[PDB]
Amino acid sequence: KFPRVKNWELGSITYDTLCAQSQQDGPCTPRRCLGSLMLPRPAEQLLSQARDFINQYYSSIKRSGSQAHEERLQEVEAEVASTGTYHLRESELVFGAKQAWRNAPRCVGRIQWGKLQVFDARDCSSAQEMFTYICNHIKYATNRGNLRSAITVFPQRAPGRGDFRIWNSQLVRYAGYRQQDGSVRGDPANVEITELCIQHGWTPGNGRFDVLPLLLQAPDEAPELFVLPPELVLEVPLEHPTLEWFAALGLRWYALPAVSNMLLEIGGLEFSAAPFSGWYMSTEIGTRDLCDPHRYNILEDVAVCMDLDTRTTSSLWKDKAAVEINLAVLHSFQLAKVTIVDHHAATVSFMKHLDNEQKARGGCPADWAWIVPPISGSLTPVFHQEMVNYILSPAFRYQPDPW
Amino acid sequence: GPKFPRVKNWELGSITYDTLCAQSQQDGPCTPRRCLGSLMLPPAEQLLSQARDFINQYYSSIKRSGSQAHEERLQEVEAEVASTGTYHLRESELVFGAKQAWRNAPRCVGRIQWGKLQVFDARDCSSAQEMFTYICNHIKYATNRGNLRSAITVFPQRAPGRGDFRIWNSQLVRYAGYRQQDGSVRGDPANVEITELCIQHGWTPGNGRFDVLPLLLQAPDEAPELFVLPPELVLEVPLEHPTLEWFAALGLRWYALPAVSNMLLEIGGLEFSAAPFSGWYMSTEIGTRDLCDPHRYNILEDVAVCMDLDTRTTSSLWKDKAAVEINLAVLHSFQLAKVTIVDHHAATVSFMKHLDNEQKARGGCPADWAWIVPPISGSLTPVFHQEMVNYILSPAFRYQPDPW
Ligand code: HEM
Ligand code: HEM
Ligand SMILES: Cc1cc(N)nc(CCc2cncc(CCc3cc(C)cc(N)n3)c2)c1
Ligand SMILES: Cc1cc(N)nc(CCc2cncc(CCc3cc(C)cc(N)n3)c2)c1
Ligand SMILES: C[C@H](O)[C@H](O)[C@H]1CNc2nc(N)[nH]c(=O)c2N1
Ligand SMILES: C[C@H](O)[C@H](O)[C@H]1CNc2nc(N)[nH]c(=O)c2N1
Ligand SMILES: [Zn+2]
Repeated sequence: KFPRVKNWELGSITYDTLCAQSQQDGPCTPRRCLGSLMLPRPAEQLLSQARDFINQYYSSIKRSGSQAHEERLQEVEAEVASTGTYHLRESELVFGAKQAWRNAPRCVGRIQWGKLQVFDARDCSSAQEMFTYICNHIKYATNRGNLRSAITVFPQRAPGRGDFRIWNSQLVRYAGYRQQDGSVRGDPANVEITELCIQHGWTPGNGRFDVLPLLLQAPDEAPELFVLPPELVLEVPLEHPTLEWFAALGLRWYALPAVSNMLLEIGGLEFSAAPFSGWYMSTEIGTRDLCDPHRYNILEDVAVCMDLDTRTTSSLWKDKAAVEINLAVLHSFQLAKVTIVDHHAATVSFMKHLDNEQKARGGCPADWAWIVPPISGSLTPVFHQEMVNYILSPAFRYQPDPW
Repeated sequence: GPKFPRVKNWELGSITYDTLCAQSQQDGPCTPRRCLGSLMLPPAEQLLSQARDFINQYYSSIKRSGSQAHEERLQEVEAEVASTGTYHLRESELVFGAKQAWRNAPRCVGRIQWGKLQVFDARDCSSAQEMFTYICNHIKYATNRGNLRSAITVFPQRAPGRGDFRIWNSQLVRYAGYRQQDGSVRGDPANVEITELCIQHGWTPGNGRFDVLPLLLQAPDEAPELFVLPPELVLEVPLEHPTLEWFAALGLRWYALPAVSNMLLEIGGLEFSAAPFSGWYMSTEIGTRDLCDPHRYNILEDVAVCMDLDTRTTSSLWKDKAAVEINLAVLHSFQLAKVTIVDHHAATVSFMKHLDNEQKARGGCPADWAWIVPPISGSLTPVFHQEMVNYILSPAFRYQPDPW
């Protein structure tokens, strides 16, 4: 009736009771599981999400049933009944943002969930103001390499007027320039956004590591272009502890992983621009960004520099080079004194988070395929851990690209 | 778009729609409210409709649907059930059904080979001694001195109130695990229980790290009987590393033949409780899981110490570096010994080819993403980037409760 969840390394068992709090359907049915798919394919409804949320908030501060709790529910009813919508109090927004992170099933970093700096940017009325808020977020989160989790929340969606949006999917990414011969210079994942930036009048570089500008959009306005001050964008040159030639590859990556395309939903309210940042787990850079064939795709280059036999899969040249590239990321971040976490440390801390959440809430939604690192899966404890995936609210959700 | 799941490959950008899932007559463990895809575990009217379905599959596969022979086989099946409560497969129906069960297996990455399976028919078997002879024959044929061949042997089906044929071992070839005075295990900790059952049934145990277990074989309504595999039948590979000379000194080894013996083969509602099957290894199975799982041989630290790695800190990636080398030792050693093996790059490339064959042949392919993606270097292989749809099609292999 409630799922049994087993750890196959330790033989331990728990039952997930939290999943019964889910109000929103995922993509699976009893006929077929779609858990590996990356994306999904009135006033009465909003009123009940708002009440549930408010009840969640008062219970978190152990004031369920208090005067303040009753009056806050009344304010919400009154506001929705007159206007079709309502507004959160700053402390509620702060609580809601932390829960959305807590509830995010694809995030291996959730042991940190209670430590989140929340910037209230709901008094934003222009793309220019958005830029200032974003620059302040970056500065704060970066903190000369001693990275601090942060979210900045721009004004909620409103009925029949356009959304505040950040067109970039990350606050910091590298340009991808489609070339004469159909190869790509830079990050092939960012060709389409790079082309939007130029079409909105950016003067592009021609390097492999050109930091993109921001396209910021205030309601029903053309997006506006803003170049990030280069001193705000902390970057780490990549070199290798023992392989002296690695540095000559001229590789580098940015310190700050900052998501800017997801929608933050709290209490039925939607925040279409609400960028958030933490710190990197080294496999995102070392394995995916640098080694994916449709990304920087450097594996063969590295393996050749290591003089490995590239002619056959069975020499395991790919595996060997992937490991050295990940080590080089860790070492370089450590050398530059910029916060990073390796995939062993991160998954061990995630296991601890599972245990905390089990006692706190009776379960924890997790997407096994996202939680298990892209190299050395079974070498980490999360591989051997069964997981239950489901949608709780508050939530981060994916949304359509604004163009 | 089409009212079927849309399946995307994120490396190549290509899209397909799975229409095959519409054929699934059995529910998995997911609902709209929660995904349970990462969990390792989960009479006349019913039988007849399963039987009719399988026979339609058989006649379809030989392109004779609606044919006079098709309707006659249907009538024959219902009459058998009508008068006996059960029915029996023709020989070519069994060959087809066994290959289809393998084809349908969502967790098997080796399915490009599905059409090439030697089906040994052992539905005449009537004793544990005879099961032993059949199993020994299978092992000999399958191993083929290192040039391995996929094979399954099918013992008589489950029958109305009569005991099952069962092999108690989960695999035909496994190593003993001996519970020690100090609570540790010598050999394979996975196999403590089966090791301890073999002893209770009179096996004289060894005390190595790599002692091949005897077989505990159960004919209908008898206690299981014990059979020692003659050692010259069990091909093993000593492990060495191509450049690390000390690796051979560790005395590690593995057996050639991966042979599952505890799974139930279901075909048209008929249940084959003993139907052991075998192929050849993918190298990560041995080098990553068998040798490096913490709860298995657990050799990662020993190998990292030999490699002189910093095992005191996670960020040295000592675990990753040791695992790679062990995996390389597995591949090198099987290649040297001329024993068929496939690495995880070549296996996953071949499974991508299989997905495209099946897209055209049947409109989809049930696959379990967590099982298909290898346990090291996942995203370096093409399957990591491929969305997959998982559902139960029959014929099927299914897990069964241990007989004890
Ligand atoms: C503090 C350090 C953090 C670490 C080490 C971390 C780790 C990760 C990793 C490795 C992923 C998978 C990323 C990928 O493969 O693309 C991820 C996903 C995610 N994390 Fe975190 N995280 C951190 C902080 C945060 C914060 C502050 C938030 C929000 C406040 C957050 C929310 C999310 C969400 C919503 C996803 C999924 C994004 C998507 O579906 O594309 N995480 N996390
Ligand atoms: C020809 C070479 C083959 C290769 C390389 C191969 C590969 C694999 C691998 C790597 C696994 C996962 C095992 C694990 O993680 O423990 C597996 C599972 C499986 N394979 Fe294959 N396979 C082959 C042949 C076969 C054959 C001949 C059959 C049956 C006729 C089969 C049916 C299955 C089934 C039913 C599973 C799931 C086992 C379970 O759930 O415990 N495969 N295969
Ligand atoms: C199709 C699709 C769906 C989906 N939900 N996400 C994506 C891309 C996800 C993605 C890509 N690059 C980068 C990130 C950033 C992930 C990230 C975020 C944070 C806050 C910390 C951290 N260590 N890592 C996320 C694609
Ligand atoms: C709880 C549980 C459930 C389940 N369905 N399977 C298992 C064990 C699966 C398992 C473990 N070791 C070994 C194998 C053999 C897998 C195997 C089988 C064949 C035929 C070829 C090949 N390369 N590999 C299978 C455990
Ligand atoms: C198809 C598959 O779901 C897709 O490649 C997923 C797999 N696991 C992942 N895991 C993480 N953390 N990030 C990813 O982008 C993906 N991609
Ligand atoms: C918890 C999780 O489902 C479990 O550990 C799975 C993950 N993927 C696997 N994949 C394969 N091929 N074999 C396995 O035993 C497992 N174990
Ligand atoms: Zn599912």
